[PDB]
Amino acid sequence: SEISRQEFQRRRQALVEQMQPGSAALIFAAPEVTRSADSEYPYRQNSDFWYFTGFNEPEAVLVLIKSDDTHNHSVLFNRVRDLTAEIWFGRRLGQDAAPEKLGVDRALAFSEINQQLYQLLNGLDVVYHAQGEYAYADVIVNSALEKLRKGSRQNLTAPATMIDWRPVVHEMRLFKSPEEIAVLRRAGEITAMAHTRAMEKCRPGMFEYHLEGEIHHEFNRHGARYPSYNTIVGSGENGCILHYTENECEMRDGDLVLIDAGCEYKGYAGDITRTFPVNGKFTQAQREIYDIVLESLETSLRLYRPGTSILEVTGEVVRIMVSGLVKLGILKGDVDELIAQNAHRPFFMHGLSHWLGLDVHDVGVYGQDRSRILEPGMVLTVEPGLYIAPDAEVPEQYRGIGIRIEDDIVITETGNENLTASVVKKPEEIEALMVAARKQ
Amino acid sequence: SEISRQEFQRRRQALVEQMQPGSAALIFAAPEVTRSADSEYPYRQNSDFWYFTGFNEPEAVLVLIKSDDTHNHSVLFNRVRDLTAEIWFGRRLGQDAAPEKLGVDRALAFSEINQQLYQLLNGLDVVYHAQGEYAYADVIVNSALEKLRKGSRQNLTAPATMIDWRPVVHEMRLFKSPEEIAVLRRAGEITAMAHTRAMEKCRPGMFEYHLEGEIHHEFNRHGARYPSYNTIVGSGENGCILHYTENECEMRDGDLVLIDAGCEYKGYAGDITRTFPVNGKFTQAQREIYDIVLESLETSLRLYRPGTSILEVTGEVVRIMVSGLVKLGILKGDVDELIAQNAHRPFFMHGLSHWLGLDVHDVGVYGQDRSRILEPGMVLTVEPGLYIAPDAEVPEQYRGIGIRIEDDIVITETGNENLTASVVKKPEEIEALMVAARK
Amino acid sequence: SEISRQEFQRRRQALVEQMQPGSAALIFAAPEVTRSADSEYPYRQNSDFWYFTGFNEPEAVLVLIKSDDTHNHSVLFNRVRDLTAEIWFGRRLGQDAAPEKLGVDRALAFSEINQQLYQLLNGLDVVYHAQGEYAYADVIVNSALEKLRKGSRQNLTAPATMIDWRPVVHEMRLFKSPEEIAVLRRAGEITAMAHTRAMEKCRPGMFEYHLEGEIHHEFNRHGARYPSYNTIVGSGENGCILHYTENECEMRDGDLVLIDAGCEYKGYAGDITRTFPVNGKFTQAQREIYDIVLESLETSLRLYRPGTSILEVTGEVVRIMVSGLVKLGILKGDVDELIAQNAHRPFFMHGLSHWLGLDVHDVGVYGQDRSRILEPGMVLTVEPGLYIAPDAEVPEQYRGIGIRIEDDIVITETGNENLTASVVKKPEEIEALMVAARKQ
Amino acid sequence: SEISRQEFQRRRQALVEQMQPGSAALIFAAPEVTRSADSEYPYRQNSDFWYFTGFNEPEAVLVLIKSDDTHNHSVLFNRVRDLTAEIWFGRRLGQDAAPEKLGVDRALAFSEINQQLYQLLNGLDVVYHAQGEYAYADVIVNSALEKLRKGSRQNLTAPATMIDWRPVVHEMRLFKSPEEIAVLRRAGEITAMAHTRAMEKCRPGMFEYHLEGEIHHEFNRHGARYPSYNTIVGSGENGCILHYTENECEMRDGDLVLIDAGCEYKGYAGDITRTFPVNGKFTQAQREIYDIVLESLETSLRLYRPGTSILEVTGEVVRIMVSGLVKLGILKGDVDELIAQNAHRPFFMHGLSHWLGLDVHDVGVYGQDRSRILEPGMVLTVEPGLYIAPDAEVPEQYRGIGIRIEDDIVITETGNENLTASVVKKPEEIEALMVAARK
Ligand SMILES: [Cl-]
Ligand SMILES: [Cl-]
Ligand SMILES: [Cl-]
Ligand SMILES: [Cl-]
Ligand SMILES: [Mg+2]
Ligand SMILES: [Mg+2]
Ligand SMILES: [Mg+2]
Ligand SMILES: [Mg+2]
Ligand SMILES: [Mg+2]
Ligand SMILES: [Mg+2]
Ligand SMILES: [Zn+2]
Ligand SMILES: [Zn+2]
Ligand SMILES: [Zn+2]
Ligand SMILES: [Zn+2]
Repeated sequence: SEISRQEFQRRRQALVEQMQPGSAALIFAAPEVTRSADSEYPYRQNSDFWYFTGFNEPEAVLVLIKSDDTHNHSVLFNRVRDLTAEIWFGRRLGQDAAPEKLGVDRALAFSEINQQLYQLLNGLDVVYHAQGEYAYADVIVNSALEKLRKGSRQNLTAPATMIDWRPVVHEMRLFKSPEEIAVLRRAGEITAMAHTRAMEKCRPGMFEYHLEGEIHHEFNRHGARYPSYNTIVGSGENGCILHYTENECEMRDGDLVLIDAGCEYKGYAGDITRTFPVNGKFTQAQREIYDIVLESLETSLRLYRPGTSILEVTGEVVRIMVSGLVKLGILKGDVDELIAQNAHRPFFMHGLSHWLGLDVHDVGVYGQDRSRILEPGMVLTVEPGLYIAPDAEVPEQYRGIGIRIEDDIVITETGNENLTASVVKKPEEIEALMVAARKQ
Repeated sequence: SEISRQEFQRRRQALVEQMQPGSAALIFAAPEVTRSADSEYPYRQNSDFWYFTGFNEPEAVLVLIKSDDTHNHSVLFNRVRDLTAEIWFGRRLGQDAAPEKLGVDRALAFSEINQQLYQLLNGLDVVYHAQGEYAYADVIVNSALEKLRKGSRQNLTAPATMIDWRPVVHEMRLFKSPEEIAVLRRAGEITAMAHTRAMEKCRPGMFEYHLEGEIHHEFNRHGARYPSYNTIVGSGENGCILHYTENECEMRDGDLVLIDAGCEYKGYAGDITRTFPVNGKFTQAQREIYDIVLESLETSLRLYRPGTSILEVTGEVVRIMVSGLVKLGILKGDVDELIAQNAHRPFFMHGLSHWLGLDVHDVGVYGQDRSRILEPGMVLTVEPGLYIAPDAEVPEQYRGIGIRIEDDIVITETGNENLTASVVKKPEEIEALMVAARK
Repeated sequence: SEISRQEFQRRRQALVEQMQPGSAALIFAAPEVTRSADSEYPYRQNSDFWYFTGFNEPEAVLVLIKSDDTHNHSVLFNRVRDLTAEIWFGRRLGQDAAPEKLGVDRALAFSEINQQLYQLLNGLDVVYHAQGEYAYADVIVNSALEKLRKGSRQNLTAPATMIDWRPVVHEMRLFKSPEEIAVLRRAGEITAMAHTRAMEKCRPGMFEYHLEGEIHHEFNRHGARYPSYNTIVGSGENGCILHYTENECEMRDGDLVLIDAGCEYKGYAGDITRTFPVNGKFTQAQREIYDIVLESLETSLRLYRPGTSILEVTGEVVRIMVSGLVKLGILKGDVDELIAQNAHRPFFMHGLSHWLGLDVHDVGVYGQDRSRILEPGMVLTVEPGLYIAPDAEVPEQYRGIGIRIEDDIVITETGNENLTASVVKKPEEIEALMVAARKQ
Repeated sequence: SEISRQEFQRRRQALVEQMQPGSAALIFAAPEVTRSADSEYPYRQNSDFWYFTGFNEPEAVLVLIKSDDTHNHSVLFNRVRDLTAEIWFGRRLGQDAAPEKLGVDRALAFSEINQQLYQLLNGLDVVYHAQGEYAYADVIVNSALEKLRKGSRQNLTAPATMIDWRPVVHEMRLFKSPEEIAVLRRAGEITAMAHTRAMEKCRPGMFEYHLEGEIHHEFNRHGARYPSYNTIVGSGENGCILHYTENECEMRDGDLVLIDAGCEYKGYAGDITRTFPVNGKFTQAQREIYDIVLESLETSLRLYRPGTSILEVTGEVVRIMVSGLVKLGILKGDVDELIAQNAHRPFFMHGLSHWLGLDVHDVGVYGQDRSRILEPGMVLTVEPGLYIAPDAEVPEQYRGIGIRIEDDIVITETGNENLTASVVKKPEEIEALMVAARK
């Protein structure tokens, strides 16, 4: 699945609809990023620029101009076609092909932006600009405005009002269209297949990075060349480190391994966590903690639907965790009092859910304590976990256990749809999957 | 292989030996780098900082202080141990463990650097600093020097002399030690195994990115988690684009595929290019161009040794290329006159060789036109290629062909050693490899 | 005369009246300015900050907050009282005395601005800020906004709209109140007295800077310690250089001297130019050029009134100049054709009039080609001049003559009032003044 | 007096003599400075740039290039002659006239500096640059060095060593030549005449700023158009504020007025303070404090000579002050114990002396606690004072009294010469001066 030309056009028009008449919106591409010396990281387009264009080049700026309630047009600044530069550093769209390819009215050379941008802004009332996003963009915009302010003798005038478009655009991105959901559905499927493979390939004596290798190979073979975030493969005590990415330890017989990994597919993030035994068999202690995390996830998946909130569902998860931990002797006392003093916090220190989209921790207002009421089209994660430190003062058999189970969901009219249910999470299904692979 | 504790110590002392007495050298870690929003790229340490420490954390500064010809010591600024920050964002070395782990005399918290750096620079004559390398570093150094300059009432004085250590350090990096050659040898072996795998897996109907996938999986399984540069898999007309990295096309029966890929193993880069037929059998036209590129490589591998230069070996390659292109009717005229007017340039527009090490395009002075005399311990690539554009005014059978063959070598006392010869390059050996894999 | 506490308060309220509800306006003081090494120039407050406060300290920020159409309040950030700093570098108002002295609701220490400003901006819809005016101010404002944008977990939100207040404030400053006119009337009088003194003191053999000395002494004795711009004393060929400020030549018998000088009185600028013979007697040639400039000035003074424009009056002056220059043989041809080709331009290359106020070249929109229709309360200069270069291809006796005569006026209901008419400009009155002084 | 062409040349050569071979020194003009909106303050050239050129334009850079021990030359970047710009904003020297006028070998347009500076720095070993002095200069120098560092393919190389010339130049400025002493002598005379005039014109009912007016008029009539610092006229309780410059109060019969004012003559600063009674007659209480300050000055003027230091002379002044204050009952106790606890500090909180020259607080190393040994050619102020706050817990008749007496001296082979002795300071001479003027 992919985003259509018509969809990119609908998005631009949805932004223009919200703009004041006599205004321009400026959306800048991400700069290229150095890895070491003259070598650069693989390019990642700015998510907001991507959202409106699907254009994966640096040194580009989309300018949407609204003259009035009926009249508007678009101008793209982008890199010129240069024979030498392209023979070396790959093909460029250029100005001639851009209008048809990207559906813009006019395309100009990025090298002319300082000579041209002020002419587009001249006489407008409002400029929409994400100030502070990129230094290079701020320099360009501020130079244009200073030329206008100082140009009264040349009959130039600057827009006196500057508005940050990020709140408006981020509210747009928070609600996914059917096309976006189709892409996310594919990202969830590719990511699930990778996690299934990792479970099937895992053996004691392999290093954590070997599972990272299997995962990335699986992403790649489905056309998702890059992960959406740095893959976490935390076995044994490494599972208690939330963003463990060193992945440098030999995986030991008797340990769990926690894998948090997600592909980026057409710009959209998958984000799945599975935890499983390195040797294919959960111990009683591992099983006891796993069951609490799994009940929390399964209950959350039943509960999430329009009209509730992350905060509300979190309250139900907290009760499940505290109750579970009291039965194991990890916490001691009255459940309601323990809940009241947030006694689960040492073992579950992060949020249950975040938005998901073009960024793995996606944009959009959560409300105070993530109390915002959920509506259809919102996409989020559900990721309960329990992390018991090696030095925790609890019964000894629980020490050094880190378990998280994370799925990705979309809120629908009546409930939710689980985009990542195709990789198993019940302990018996995990064990059966691993047994079958070890035959083969 | 690996770089030992003792080696890192030897490198630091070799720098200190070149410093003036009453001086300090400041070496800064790379900043973390945003990929998108709050997510960051996998961390890549600054090569110079890595060279002296083997320490893979940001927000760190190595300070080497030379009081006089016999007295010197080291101070590390690095991130403090913080229980919360580490539970979230991974373990940190901290101050207590750093002296023993990294072999430094003293370790201080990076958060204190502005309160402490000026105290270390106070009263010195010279500061060694790579000005302009990182903005955050320049801010820290300039703030320290300003405090000192303005602090005469507090009996503070600034060093009046600032020296860029990069020329000295880059000259050090240009000559590899035996330990570094052992690591580069392993990087070359891992990289060669990945290229062999790609040749064995290649089938028409696969996409270019599938071979990139096979290559990266092979790097990873040997403990090289990241490539040293973005992998190029250019099939058909994409082979004519030197740094083609989109890798987005379906590979077609009848085309060649050019793969330039290299692992990063313990910080050191492999850098290998192989070109081969997608269907396992070179056509006559493909073979005609391939043979010119291969002769260029084989001749270069015979010639490279102490006392010659990249410029000198390039001259021999240019003669091989022009002669070959004249025989095929791609160029027309007298070979010597064609050579004199650089008539090969449309088809071979890059250099034959670059230095290789902690960076794929490694540091070190080349001399004018890469005329520097080679000496033992230098590591470099040898990468002749011919790229005939789809619209080139040449016989049709040669249009749209891009071929490069690249090996990594070390200059020895008498010649060179080839670190990447374990992946095949003779056309009959390539074909035999692919036939065997397809059984 | 001076500006009352009540006037500063009226100005602040006039700005607040124009502000959107749920907004804050930020007005920053001028930074201190280095002259050499550790020594600084005498402090000059930012004109807009001065306009709203009459407060002559650096490191101060006025914040006007409008909650709604009826509720508003003011906060001042200013330097704290520090015993040591004040014993050295003079007295400071401080926080305790500021509310009563400056009529602000609340005063805070400037050293706390980064800890406090974001708290004032939190939850507002609009911030009014003159972006690009001062680097130090931009840093403060941008830091506050980034704290708010990034502080959603602490229930902080940034105003998404930023508006430049300069257009609004500069339109306010363009129209002078009766109190301001009274101050400008005094500035004009002090400046006129200085020009009269210079004429009376002038002798051949003095240096140009000696007249600058007399002028500055006269400003000072009336309580105007500083000039409003760098004094110009251009004798002989120096009179042809519009902003000649070297004032380094010995004044010669037979030359004219052009003096452009103005005091700054309570922040307001005088701006007068007189040209006169060093030896007290105009030659025929000097008189011939002087008469053209004087007719231009006198005609302009008759013409300026509500409903005309600088552009319109300039057209009448151009006709006077071209006609005059044709009769002298300086220009040759038909007057209307010469006017049509702007043939006066080599001899009169600057504008006839500029706004005057807290800045000598005062703020306010002029309109295209200074075509804006004049209204009561506007204050402007009238400064025709003719400058004939030493190498000009004209009759030889005119070469090297520079003459300008400049008065300051206020537009009134029926015409204008000349604020600088108390220094003479008719050639016979100039000569009589000088004769009388030489007795002284 | 004036500084000659030959002197500017001698100064440049004295800098070049201290430079390493294969180096360039870069000296930048001061930027223009905004007063309000489009209006600028009167231009004040950078003192170091002035010292080497006597050139009073912005957008200028002096480049001194030393090829070797015998070969050196100079390049000036300055504003081009532009007919329109000059008709408006005054005459410019330009490129054609600069070599002869300023004694430079070559002059280039400032607008070309980014196209030309890197070409001058190319291949040098050392650049002398005052980093951090001006932002515009740092941008120009950093851009040049970046072009060179990145320009190896164009056969460009950057100097790896950057040295701050300010320590060397400021040590030069610390020792005045005979020509400079002649200019400072004239500055002292002009300044003294202004102070005499202020004393003769002073009347009760005048405002403090009226005396500032008389002073500036006197500076101006002798060709010193600008003061070297903001004039202080502190009458009554304003005399206790060290840098009181508001000068806004009516001067009252019964008060003292403290005037600290100095002209700037050919770039050089006068710096004189005199305190005197507004009504022409010192009261007993005023005289009691005045006499302590005057004894301090007179003793300092006897003591200052080669081989002593500001610190050493300060010790004698402190004894005079404490002894005097004890006699008046302002301090109580044993003199030696009071001295040991610095009991004078509440009343005398600044230094006795600072260097004087192109800046009023001139450049040059003072040593710890101003302990540097004085040598011939150093120019400094001598400015004891006593400031008793209005709320000080001392006898009432001394509260709110601020007295300072300041002279400018040059250290000679055997002692010192007083450049400002032509304005009176003995109380009976002050009174006689004022009585005579009031007839
Ligand atoms: Cl471009
Ligand atoms: Cl830290
Ligand atoms: Cl403060
Ligand atoms: Cl120029
Ligand atoms: Mg996750
Ligand atoms: Mg390569
Ligand atoms: Mg073909
Ligand atoms: Mg004027
Ligand atoms: Mg003084
Ligand atoms: Mg008293
Ligand atoms: Zn997640
Ligand atoms: Zn290579
Ligand atoms: Zn004017
Ligand atoms: Zn002084």
